[PDB]
Amino acid sequence: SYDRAITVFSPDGHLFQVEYAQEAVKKGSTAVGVRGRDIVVLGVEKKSVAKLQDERTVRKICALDDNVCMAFAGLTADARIVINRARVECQSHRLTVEDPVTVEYITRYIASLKQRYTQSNGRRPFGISALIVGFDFDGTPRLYQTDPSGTYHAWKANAIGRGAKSVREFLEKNYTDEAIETDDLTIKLVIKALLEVVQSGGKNIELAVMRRDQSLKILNPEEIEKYVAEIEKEKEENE
Amino acid sequence: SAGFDRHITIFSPEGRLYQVEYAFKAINQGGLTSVAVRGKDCAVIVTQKKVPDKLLDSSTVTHLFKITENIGCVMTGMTADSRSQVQRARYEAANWKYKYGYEIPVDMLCKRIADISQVYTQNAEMRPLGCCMILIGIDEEQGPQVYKCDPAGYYCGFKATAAGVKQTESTSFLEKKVKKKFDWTFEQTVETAITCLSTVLSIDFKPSEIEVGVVTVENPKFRILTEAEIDAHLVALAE
Amino acid sequence: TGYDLSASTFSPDGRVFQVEYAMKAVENSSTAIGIRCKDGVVFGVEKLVLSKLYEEGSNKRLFNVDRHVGMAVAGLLADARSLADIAREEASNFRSNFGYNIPLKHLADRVAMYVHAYTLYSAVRPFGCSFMLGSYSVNDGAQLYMIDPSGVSYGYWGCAIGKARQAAKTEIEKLQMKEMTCRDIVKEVAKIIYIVHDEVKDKAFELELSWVGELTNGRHEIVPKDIREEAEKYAKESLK
Amino acid sequence: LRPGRIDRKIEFPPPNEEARLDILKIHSRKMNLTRGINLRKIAELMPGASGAEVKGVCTEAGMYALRERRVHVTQEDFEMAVAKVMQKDSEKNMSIKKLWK
Amino acid sequence: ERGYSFSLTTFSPSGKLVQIEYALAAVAGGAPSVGIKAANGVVLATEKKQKSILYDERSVHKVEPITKHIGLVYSGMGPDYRVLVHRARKLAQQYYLVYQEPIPTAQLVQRVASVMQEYTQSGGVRPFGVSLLICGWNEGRPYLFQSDPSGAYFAWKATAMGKNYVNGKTFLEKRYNEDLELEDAIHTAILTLKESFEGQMTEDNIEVGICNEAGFRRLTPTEVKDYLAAIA
Amino acid sequence: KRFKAGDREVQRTMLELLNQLDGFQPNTQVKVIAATNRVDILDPALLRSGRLDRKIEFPMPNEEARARIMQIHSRKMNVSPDVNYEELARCTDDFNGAQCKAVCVEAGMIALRRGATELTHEDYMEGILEVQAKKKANLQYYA
Amino acid sequence: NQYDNDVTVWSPQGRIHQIEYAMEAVKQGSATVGLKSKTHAVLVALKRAQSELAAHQKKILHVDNHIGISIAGLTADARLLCNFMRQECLDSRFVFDRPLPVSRLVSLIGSKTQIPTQRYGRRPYGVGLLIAGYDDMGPHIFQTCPSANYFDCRAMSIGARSQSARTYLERHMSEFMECNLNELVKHGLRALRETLPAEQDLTTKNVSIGIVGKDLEFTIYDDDDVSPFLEGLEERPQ
Amino acid sequence: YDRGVNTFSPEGRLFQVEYAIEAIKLGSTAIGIQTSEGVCLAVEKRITSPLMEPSSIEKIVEIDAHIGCAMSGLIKDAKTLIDKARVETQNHWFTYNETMTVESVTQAVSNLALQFGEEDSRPFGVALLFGGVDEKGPQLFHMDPSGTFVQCDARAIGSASEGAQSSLQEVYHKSMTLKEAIKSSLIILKQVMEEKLNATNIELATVQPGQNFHMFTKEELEEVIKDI
Amino acid sequence: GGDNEVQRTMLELINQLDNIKVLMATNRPDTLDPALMRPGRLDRKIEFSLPDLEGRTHIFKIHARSMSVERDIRFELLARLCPNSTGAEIRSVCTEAGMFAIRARRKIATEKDFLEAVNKVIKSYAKFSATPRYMTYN
Amino acid sequence: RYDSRTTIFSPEGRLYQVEYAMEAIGHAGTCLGILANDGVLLAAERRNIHKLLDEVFFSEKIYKLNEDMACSVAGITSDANVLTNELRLIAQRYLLQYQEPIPCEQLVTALCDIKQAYTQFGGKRPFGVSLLYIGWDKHYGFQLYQSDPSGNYGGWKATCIGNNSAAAVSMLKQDYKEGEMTLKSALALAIKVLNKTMDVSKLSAEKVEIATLTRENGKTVIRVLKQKEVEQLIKKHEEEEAKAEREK
Repeated sequence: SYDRAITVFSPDGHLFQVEYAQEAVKKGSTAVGVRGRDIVVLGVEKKSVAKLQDERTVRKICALDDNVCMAFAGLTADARIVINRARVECQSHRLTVEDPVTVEYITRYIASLKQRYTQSNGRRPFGISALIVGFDFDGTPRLYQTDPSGTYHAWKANAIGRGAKSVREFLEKNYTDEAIETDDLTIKLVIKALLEVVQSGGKNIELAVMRRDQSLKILNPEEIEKYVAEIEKEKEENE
Repeated sequence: SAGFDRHITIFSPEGRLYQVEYAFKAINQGGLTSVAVRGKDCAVIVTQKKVPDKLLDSSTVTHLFKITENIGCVMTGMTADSRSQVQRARYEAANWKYKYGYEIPVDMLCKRIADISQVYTQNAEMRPLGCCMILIGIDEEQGPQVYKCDPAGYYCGFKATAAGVKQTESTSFLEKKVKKKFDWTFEQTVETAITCLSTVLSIDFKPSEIEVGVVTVENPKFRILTEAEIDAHLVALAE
Repeated sequence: TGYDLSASTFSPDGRVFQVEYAMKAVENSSTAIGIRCKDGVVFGVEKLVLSKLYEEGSNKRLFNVDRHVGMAVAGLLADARSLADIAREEASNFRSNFGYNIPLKHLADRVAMYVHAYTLYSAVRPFGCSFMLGSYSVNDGAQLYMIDPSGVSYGYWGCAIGKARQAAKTEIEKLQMKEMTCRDIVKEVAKIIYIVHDEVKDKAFELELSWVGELTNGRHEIVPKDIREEAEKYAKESLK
Repeated sequence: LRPGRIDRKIEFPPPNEEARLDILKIHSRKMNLTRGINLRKIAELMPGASGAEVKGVCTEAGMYALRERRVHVTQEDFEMAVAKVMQKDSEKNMSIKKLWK
Repeated sequence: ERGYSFSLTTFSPSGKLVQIEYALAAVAGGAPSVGIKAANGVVLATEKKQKSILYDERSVHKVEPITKHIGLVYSGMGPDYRVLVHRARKLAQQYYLVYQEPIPTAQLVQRVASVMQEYTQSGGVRPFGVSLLICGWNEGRPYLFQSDPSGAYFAWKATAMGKNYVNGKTFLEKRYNEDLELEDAIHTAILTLKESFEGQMTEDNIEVGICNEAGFRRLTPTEVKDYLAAIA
Repeated sequence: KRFKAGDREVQRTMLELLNQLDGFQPNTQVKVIAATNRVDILDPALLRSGRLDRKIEFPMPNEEARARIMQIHSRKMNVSPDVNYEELARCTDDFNGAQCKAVCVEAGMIALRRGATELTHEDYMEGILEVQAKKKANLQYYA
Repeated sequence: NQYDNDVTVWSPQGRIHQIEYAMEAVKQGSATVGLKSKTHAVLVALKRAQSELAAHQKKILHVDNHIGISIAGLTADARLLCNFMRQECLDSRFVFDRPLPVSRLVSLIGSKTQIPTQRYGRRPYGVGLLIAGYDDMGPHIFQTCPSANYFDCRAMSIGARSQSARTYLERHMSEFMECNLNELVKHGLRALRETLPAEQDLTTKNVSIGIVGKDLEFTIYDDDDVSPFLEGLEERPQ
Repeated sequence: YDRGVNTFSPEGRLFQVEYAIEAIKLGSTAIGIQTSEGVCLAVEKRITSPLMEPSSIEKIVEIDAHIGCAMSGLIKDAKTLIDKARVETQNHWFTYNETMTVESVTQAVSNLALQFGEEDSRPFGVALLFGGVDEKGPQLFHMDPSGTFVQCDARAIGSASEGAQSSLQEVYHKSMTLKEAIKSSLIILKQVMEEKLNATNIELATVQPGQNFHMFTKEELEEVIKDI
Repeated sequence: GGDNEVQRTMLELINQLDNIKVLMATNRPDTLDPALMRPGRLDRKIEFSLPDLEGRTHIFKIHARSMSVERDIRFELLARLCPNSTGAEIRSVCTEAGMFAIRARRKIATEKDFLEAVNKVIKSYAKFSATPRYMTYN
Repeated sequence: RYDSRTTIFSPEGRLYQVEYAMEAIGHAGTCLGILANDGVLLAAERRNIHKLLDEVFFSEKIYKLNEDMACSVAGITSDANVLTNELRLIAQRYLLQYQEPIPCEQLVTALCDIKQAYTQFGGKRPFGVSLLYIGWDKHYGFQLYQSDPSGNYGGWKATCIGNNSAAAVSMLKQDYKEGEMTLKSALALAIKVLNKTMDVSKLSAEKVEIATLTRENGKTVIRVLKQKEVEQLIKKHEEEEAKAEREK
């Protein structure tokens, strides 16, 4: 009976509502974030179009600022509202301090945006576990993952959404300095990583790559198909 | 028939606001009854003053209050709430005169008093006032007037009304009276109120057992008949 | 049950239970009495010293609302002190707003309305202290008012608040308070109080008195120590 | 409802027009139908008619005759009976009915 | 829906905001009012029957004006009517001071209804349990709108709230010809009430207002008596 | 109360007792007294006119009563002459008298484990925690 | 029963169960003995230590140069009340440029404490205070239980296992008036050493003494500072 | 009686701060030893996965140049207090141009703690060990969600506090050196630790009076451990 | 019904109770008659709480005194991994520990087995409280 | 059960109230917008069509937000007014601030945040109103947007909400036309879909409501076809229907 409020501790010091909140993130599409030497790739799976609705109004990977993109999981209604606030925060800090936002700060603000909602009753937590990736660090690539709890974490590679356990296990054993050593090699890893898509369609994988002092680049469904093909060609070494 | 009740803002399934309903049943907890009879040019209010102690300062045990130089009111119900309703009224009239340049007609003073009671029935902030008010005043262009504002905010124009434990017979007695149309002389009206209160209770009405208020068109001022006069009136009723 | 948890809920029979409970917690207080002499009002309160370690005259229940008014809280003390502070802020705002001492009746009415103001909201509970006000004025005689928790306030020639309310009027009802000057009333208020307070229960006790009238010249200050001594002696001699 | 205990879970939907017509013909086989009694038009008058209600039209169409001491049931004996058996309750309140646009 | 009946800000499992419905019960159990839009104007009627002769029938009037060209008739908790009218006259007024033209009856109901909807969005405020019939003659075409406690405003031609409303509507659809005139309309309106008012239609028992080309006006006891005498 | 079940034997026992109680009139030296801890399950017949009608009400003791009650069950023990039984009552609420004895008996025991003769005030207080099964731990956030 | 979750509900027997419970907070903390003589106000606190190698909890706080208090109850609340007094005295010193008398401070502490007992939204201050200060009307020892009631005490003993400390003081109250500085404190330490379990005896680490006198401000004697008062203390019979 | 910080149990307890206090037990062990030379400070990192950067997990954080922080419990709550800790000490310097004492800061953070139900929320689910050197000397301060702030010669927070504290009581005495305190603390942490102690599993941090710089240990944690 | 048959058997036991000492065990005391729990029949009520840490390391050693464990096992460590665990679930941790040592043919039940044991006996059924929802505690 | 407040998370992570709300759309009237080049249409159903009900607005289900934006509604009446009120005020603010029409999608996001914001702060009931948007902009031309009570929106080429949404949506798929979506084909399908989705047959003209949006000489006329043209529209579909029976 200690789960019908947000600021009521359970007998064992648990914030059960926050624990339930991370249940939404496990029910979104798999979003994997791997940070490379010069291109921090982050992908989205389970694109799952409806065959009669345009996919532009579906975008799940959004660039919070010119140097930081943000791919989320969780419930969409809250994801749009968090991104809008973060986008406004990236510009507002820029005006207050000339230097543009870094990836870690925006994550700290996003985690600061979520946390203030889980702290008090009469307000529901954002149920999104967002992967914050961006080169704006001005030299060092950096990808973070938030948590509807309010804790931001830094991973050299991640997996959020429905299948984090499967993707994450398959990602640790295949991520090495050799793998990240090449840009096209770096993207080949995520495409391989998200290749464990619920149905492994190979056609519902969307990877977006951002490069040092570059601009975001939503891979077109011709370069991805080539990369999906190329990765398939590389995987063709099994026989 | 308790209903959802426990909250004044939650309708019963039938469309009956039980909490407001219970207000009236609190009205007769005062254990007393007041009757107002409108004559040809006068209105007389008679109340029950049952002082249950030889120590009580009889001067301040009155149920009759003077809202304004031309309007007099009697409370039937909880003394504490009736006092607040009296005090709220006085401001409402004084704001009426100060705001429009003339004394507030007895018509509205029950309306504004009723309107105040009505919002306490919607916004679950104030527990409703458990007392009915009767406003008597010599109104220009409309002769003497009587009004009775209930806990739920319903006010009506009464040729004669009575609120208290014995309301059903008091009104039935009056209902028997008003119908055999007669010249309601000031003596007739004052007598009518005394008989109504007497018959229902079955009491002799010793001089001090009641507090009769009187307002007449000739002298449009609220007066409380001094104990000598009620005895004179009472003896007149006997013969 | 169900209707007895919130002060703003009316029982189907039509009453605010919360107020009733508080008025029935005042029954669990020390007896307090008030008698208005022909030119004043007298307050005599039994104070039960709950243990030998509270210094004499502590947590006193006889308060001075204003220069001329008097309070004799009977009931939960902590609630009383709160009611005292509100009264003084009501008086102080009076004298500064109308240039003269707030008449006892109006001080009781405003103080009564405040008390009734707390029996209307669920966010607050009704006051648990019912108090008697006393004052004397050459322009207004002597006035004594009992403000019970519910908000009702009408004056009493002599009243008692506490465990022994019925026992306290009965022996107060046998006095002609209309005439005797509270010079002689203090000897009577003190004599009354000792009749109440059966010794076998409640063990030890102490008695505090105060008066308002000509004798005080319009103030409420405590009866001079000398007067009390004989008064207590005078009441003590009435053991038979 | 787990296979192994209830293997097939057969659904019985309200009959269609070619099903209401068939029902109206299996329960009016013993009836003394006149000529020109279009059992299909009666069926077309009965959208979503349960299937036991269809027999109610046949018992009622026959009940409209026993009150007249006949043995033959005409078309108007039916259409006047497809309104009795296949009756409906409306919300009888515009206040509630526009709650939802 | 069994436990979700109380709170007005918690959807029932079937998507039913029950509390609004129960408020509509309070309307469906109130004084019968009838409205008919005759091609010459709008006629409204309601039964002002008191509980005893002790009442002064002329004290409280149900058929009321808002501006010179709009009036209201209610079937539900009275006192909740008054709070509605005042926010109606103020709203009708607040339109005049800003635009200087009499508020179109469509807008008034759009904002007299939007007043209702305000109280049905938070816990701690009961819904306005009084359905309203609003008559007006604006832009040369009679108008008859019904705003409900639920916040939905209709465009009724002729309806009747309150006790025995189902029967009243059936009498209409029967004796309502879209091509009447205000004179005939008043007779029909009175008759629709006559199907439920349990008693003789005394001139201090039925209160009728006519929303014609010139403006709305609560019929004086006599004229109704002229009307009631004719019908009877 | 009442209830062919197998309780038609106790039902005969009650009606028999019901029978005799009304059988003999007052004025006799056969005054009867019966004790029950649950009077909401007794037959109304058992308490109507000539049966146990003047019903005696036994309350859960008040605070002063508890201070006394805790004394009577402590006389036969060597309780220390400084044991503010009154203070004990304040800490001992919602206590049925029997539980008010449990503190006394527990108080003596608690002294035993400590190897004392006279029951100190503390021993009594520890009983007021062990009579209700509570285990007093010095929680840290108080200081 | 069901009436014992909020201070804003009156129990059938006429009690506000929440305040009764808050009252229970006082007994949780380590007992403090408070006793004033004709010439000084000395209050002794039995400090507790969380662990073997942890410093022992501070029980005697500093309210002003003429008003000091002992806390027996919640740590957070005692701090909140201590902050209020200091701010209250600081304004009192700043406004009237006079030492605010203990009676006036204690009255204000009660008024701030009584609001929580009547308006939902806060919990009763679970801090029982022995207000010790020296004003112009002689030394004083006030105590404010969480029920917002303060009694003018000759000597009082609140805190864990306190009833022993009270029983010693009531037995030796009459002699308290004509006390020298050291005799009064040696009584009080004798009071606290009554509360201690038989095994425990008053050590330099677990007893803190706060004395305020005629020409003396509130000095908080701890660790070695306690020894000068501790030294000469009589051994407990055993 | 355990559904708000506002409800008092019949025994007198706030059954919400306790559950917050229980929330620490689900944390990670952290040990604190205060030595005349300085104060040692260690914590079990408990890396969630090799991918996660060890520097993202902040279990020892620097309040300022002179007082580090050891945490255990809800990360968000501790951060909300830490940032409440970095700011005030800087403020204490700004408004007073001096270094705030450890006892002075731990007063500041706890002042935020005594507000879960003392405003006009929930007891912060973290307790903090504050290590630093001040005018009076070296000094370690520990506080819990309940708001009590107290000083410990050697304290351990988080899970296994009971075992760690008892194993600390035996091995600690007033006369340690910084070198000997660190070794005993690591032996205690390694003893009570679930994984084999090494350079990436735990992180040390020391604050000497004369060496107020280097509020961390970077790659020489290996050297300290290898000599265990 | 026959239930009152059982009840009259208790009332024949309540009368009986009130050199003979009586014990009673009840994992659910709240279902016992208030009369039978009064301090006139059951004068003493011992509460068997969940062990504290210093006892769980003792409950462990009691059940492991016959196990073929490796000399070194940090039972103190295994006591803090079984928080709020009863005196029996500590036993199954010792019984499962070997079963892990029997599944894989090691005749010495090493420490690594126990942590694998405490994951299956205690943690495996304790709560959800998982990584994704446990990266909030550090 | 965890359906007491709109801000309580179910153990599986589902905001039940939002499921209860959006599911509530089922009781509402049916609105559909078909695929169409050089246009897009909305077709609503007048659920309550009683006789005594004077028709004064003629557009009970289709609202015009901006000079080139129209949105229907399917849900609570009260909430529908407040959202349509907030929608227009949002659109006109954009015109005032940028002196440029609000480019469709930013209108939906503005409203969707308002609707979503209710699904976050407690004490406000989740807006139980989905509403189709059609319109044109200089950015992507004709567009269709499907708002949900849970705030989530989405571009669409042909969709139906409310009563029998399943039947309409599938059929709009079954004969779904891409590229070849001329307005005339859209009208025929739109009435064609309502024929079976609307239980009452014959799609009586007054019982249907079509509003079309076209880009004419850069004016963007938003049309609400009058009964006369619907009659011929219903007749146009009616004539086409008979020719299909020739198979037998």
